[PDB]
Amino acid sequence: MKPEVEQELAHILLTELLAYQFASPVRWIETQDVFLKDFNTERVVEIGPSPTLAGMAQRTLKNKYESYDAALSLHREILCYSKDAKEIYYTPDP
Amino acid sequence: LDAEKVFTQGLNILEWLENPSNTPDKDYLLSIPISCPLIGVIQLAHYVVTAKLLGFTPGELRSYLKGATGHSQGLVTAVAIAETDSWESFFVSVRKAITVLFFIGVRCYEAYPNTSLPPSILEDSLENNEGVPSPMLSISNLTQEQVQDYVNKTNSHLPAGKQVEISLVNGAKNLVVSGPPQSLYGLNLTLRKAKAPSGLDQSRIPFSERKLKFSNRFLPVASPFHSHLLVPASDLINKDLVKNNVSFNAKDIQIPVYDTFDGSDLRVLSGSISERIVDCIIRLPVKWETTTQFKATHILDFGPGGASGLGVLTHRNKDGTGVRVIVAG
Amino acid sequence: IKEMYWKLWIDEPFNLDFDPRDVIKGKDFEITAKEVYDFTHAVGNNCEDFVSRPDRTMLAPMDFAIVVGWRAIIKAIFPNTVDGDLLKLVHLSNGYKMIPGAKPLQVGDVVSTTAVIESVVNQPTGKIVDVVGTLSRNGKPVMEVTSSFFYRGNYTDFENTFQKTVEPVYQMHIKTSKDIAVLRSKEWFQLDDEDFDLLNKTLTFETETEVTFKNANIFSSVKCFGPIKVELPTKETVEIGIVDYEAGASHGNPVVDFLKRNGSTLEQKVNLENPIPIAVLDSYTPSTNEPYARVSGDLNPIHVSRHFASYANLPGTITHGMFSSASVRALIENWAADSVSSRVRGYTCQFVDMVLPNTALKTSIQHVGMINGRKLIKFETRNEDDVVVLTGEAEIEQPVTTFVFTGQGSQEQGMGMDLYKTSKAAQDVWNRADNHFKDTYGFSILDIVINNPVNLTIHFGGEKGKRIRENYSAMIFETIVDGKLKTEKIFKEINEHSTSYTFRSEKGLLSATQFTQPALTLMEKAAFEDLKSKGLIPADATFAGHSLGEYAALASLADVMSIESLVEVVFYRGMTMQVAVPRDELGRSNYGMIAINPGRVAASFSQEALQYVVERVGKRTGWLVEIVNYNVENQQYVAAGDLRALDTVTNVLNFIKLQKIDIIELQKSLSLEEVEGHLFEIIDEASKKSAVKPRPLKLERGFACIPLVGISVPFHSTYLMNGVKPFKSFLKKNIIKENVKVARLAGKYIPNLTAKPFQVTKEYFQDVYDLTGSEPIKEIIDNWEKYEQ
Repeated sequence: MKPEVEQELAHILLTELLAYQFASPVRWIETQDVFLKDFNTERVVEIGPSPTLAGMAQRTLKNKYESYDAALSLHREILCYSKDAKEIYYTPDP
Repeated sequence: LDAEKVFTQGLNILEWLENPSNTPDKDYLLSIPISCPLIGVIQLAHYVVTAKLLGFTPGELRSYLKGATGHSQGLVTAVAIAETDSWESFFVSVRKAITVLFFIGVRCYEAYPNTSLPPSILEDSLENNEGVPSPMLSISNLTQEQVQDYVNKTNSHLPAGKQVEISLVNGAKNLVVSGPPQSLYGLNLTLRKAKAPSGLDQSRIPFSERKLKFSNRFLPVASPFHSHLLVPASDLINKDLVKNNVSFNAKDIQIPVYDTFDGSDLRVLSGSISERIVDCIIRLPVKWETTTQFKATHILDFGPGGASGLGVLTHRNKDGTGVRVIVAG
Repeated sequence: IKEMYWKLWIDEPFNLDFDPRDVIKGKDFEITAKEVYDFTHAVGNNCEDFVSRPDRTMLAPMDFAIVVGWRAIIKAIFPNTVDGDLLKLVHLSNGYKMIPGAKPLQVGDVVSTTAVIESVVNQPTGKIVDVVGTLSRNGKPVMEVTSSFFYRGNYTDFENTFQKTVEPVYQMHIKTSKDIAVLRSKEWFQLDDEDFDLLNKTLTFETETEVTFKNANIFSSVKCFGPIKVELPTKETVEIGIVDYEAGASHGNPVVDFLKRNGSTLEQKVNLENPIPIAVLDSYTPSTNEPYARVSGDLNPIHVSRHFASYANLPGTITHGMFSSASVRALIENWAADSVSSRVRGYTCQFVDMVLPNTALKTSIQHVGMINGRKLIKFETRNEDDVVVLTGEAEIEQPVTTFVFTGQGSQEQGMGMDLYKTSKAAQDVWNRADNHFKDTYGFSILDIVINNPVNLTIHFGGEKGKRIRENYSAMIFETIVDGKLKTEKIFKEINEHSTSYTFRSEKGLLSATQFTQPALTLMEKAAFEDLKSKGLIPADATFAGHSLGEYAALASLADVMSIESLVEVVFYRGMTMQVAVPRDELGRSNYGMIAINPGRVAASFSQEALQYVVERVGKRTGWLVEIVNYNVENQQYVAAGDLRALDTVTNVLNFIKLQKIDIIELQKSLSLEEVEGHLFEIIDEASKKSAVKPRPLKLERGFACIPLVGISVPFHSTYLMNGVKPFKSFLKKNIIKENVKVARLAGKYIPNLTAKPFQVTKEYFQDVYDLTGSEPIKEIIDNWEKYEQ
């Protein structure tokens, strides 16, 4: 595929994905399952003013990934920008 | 052929015995190529003081044994004792013992060599009073049926060539799991969940609502013995012993030597005894309770460790049956 | 001397008569488990990635590049025209850099080498030769080796000398019309279109300078070229111009002088506040250097032979520097990269001093800074006499990272105004958006966020004010309601003869949808831009946003929209979620949404169980209710529709808990498809109990369900599939084709619609069409043969 065409399509799709999102259910289980299993995300950084989606990841781990996270010794860091600046910016206290 | 590659700090033992300075670090000494054959020697040696300080020939000491057997690699010194006759033809038995223990520790180091732990892991295990990880994890106070659950959990997720298995069944509630130190660190985390603090005090709680108290502790070894990881070595060792001319014939072994898997006598087998003993250390598990199923008033433990050794474990398995374990070393 | 070193290093006929300016090529070298074994044992790299294991591919360490690259890299110090006493040679620096993309070296691979000599300069105290090797497999670059050698002596050979440096990137803000005239002065400022407007644009000069010599001080030729780029409103840069300075005799490069004064440097390496100690580690050098020499092919006799060491005035057979490089990078790989070879991504080593066999080296290791969200790790190695021996740095990939962007509800007064005080990057985001709002819609989004105003009046006085009123009058809502689309113009109370419009809230405006939506989307975009500024954002980060997050995330990690276009879309969105529902009384709607916790009703009750109960209560009643946010498994869902049909569900659930019927025991086990009857009973008693109440009915809580307060619209539902065709045609104005970088989305963006990493394939469009039924999508699937241009 030509990059000029691939660009045209990516645009169409990206515009339709955002149009309907509005008016179709937020599928945030099937999401967390993609980034916690299919990518084995080690740090998940919540950029927000309060730690909602962090709490939701902590609980999606504690439910259906407690065994996986041991058997793969897959230590996972969940960080909210508001609460855990020091672990994101690498500025530990002396 | 490629043996010099494996002995990086050499194998000049006479030099190490004179000068404690020129002795390598413990970690090198523990590597199976040097530790395997040198444990053989330690046992054969303890056996010899025993014979000479009684004034017996090694065949005469053997004639007063009813049977002999060994845990893990100890099974080789056992079958070498069973052959011996006079002080002249002793050194042809000792050649056979330590040649086999050499090719086990050489061809098994090649098949699954120890590599660097992620230091994250090493530091996690040391702040939770678990050991330094190793390929052999020991679990006190948990039935073989309880442990085999926690490994079916852990081996659900892992792929084939990273899986753990029960290797030694030492007691009713004294098991050892063998596999990749990563994988056995996986298992250890799964256990920290289930286990309850040793300072909890459940004397106030009805019995059958109490949390399981149990100790999980890494061994000091360097290979995963009695595992599927060492199977590649099995074929190579059998061929490296037909070269160096090292069979054990059934006729030559004059006492029952007790196989470490069944408990059956090794003198009975149709095939090679040399072959079997390799599979009993490489592949197959160790069912101590069922190999030590003979009856006898007295048990000599020649092996290494002393009070921390096999003898004192064998004492607990048959406390009250009227069997005295002597720690001969 | 060179006839000897050629027999030991190179394997060709002996010919010193080739140009340094030419491109040296190596043999096609095939990596093999044998050589990676021997190499790793010679350096003490006991990292698992390099060991043969069952059901796994054996990697080669990046150190192993020099093994592949030697024949070629060293062949660059041999030509007649770079004369040098090879016994007096000193390897100063060596560097590896993985080209971004390509995976590390495997054990199957066949690696083509090409070395090029970059820079031969006579310094006062000797001659420096900078070389660059490029390792390529399957005709793609994999990594670059950058070795610099140094022939000690006295050279006056300036005819055979040259230096290509790559200058730091210089940034000019063009404020005035003299700035533009000073730049048009310069002959060397070529532009593709000379009519291009430069005013208030930001320019970046990406410049390399080739330079032949006459003496130490006077260049016999200067060249300084490479592209001029302008920052767009997305922060993407684009080539507008060329630099094209040439010259004969010159005492300097006037371009780089001009840009040092007038511009400012774009340093990629950002330092942490204070360095972070990682380790202080102890390595020995090996007693013999015959092992390393065998595997590498550095048969330099000074390392192995007491006579050559003495003839070259060294303190003995010295350790290969290239061993001390590898040794130390095996400790970087083990502590900093926690034994993941693939994380260590570039490595650079200066050889300060010499080290004899059986020395004991303390190497300190520190995390000093960040660079494109690779960690930057300065080390230094000392011998027993506390003398520095190696120094260097590593670029180490941060662990695999996902960014998740919070949606609405979390909003607070003062949010991210901490960052606004401190961060230059955050300031630029707010200030940029607050000027856009002030000028198009007559309010400051900062004021709203900083001090929650209860009321906010816009006035439409003066000429500026009439422009601001046209901007509210133009805002429509092209709804698809009825057979024929109907356009319900937002702000009906705004006509030619308005002078004011007032935004009412009860509590504060920052809780109204149309102000909250931007205040979130900024606060985030700012936080993010402050991170990106500090170099804390992995190139290969996955990103995802809950609902509104989707926008903040696509602004932040794919620069799809400008800051200005973003806050437009999001403000129009929040406005198009106020017209969307009828509110006859005042602002009260007969719609809402509740947060169900299936755990609390019954331990058995879960998925496939809510998706019946809620689907029936609506198939039965005819009152639109749906599940809208699937959040946590069997612990957090959100259902949204008719306040009536919600009040049935919070009752139907509070019945099943207190009634304590376990669904599965009577789902299929007892009676199969009769349950519809059991359920229709439980509905019709609570259904027509909540069809007789004060119209916009006070929705009460329960053990399973909590009601979300101040949420009067059912978004993420089919209700407002009707209000979409407007919004879709609105986006196609603020989101442009040119500003979509496919590379920055594909694999990385996880939509909310289709929780599947964004791809551009027939498969993915098909899966979208199945959850949408859009014609612009279906017509693409139909003629998927635009693959041919």
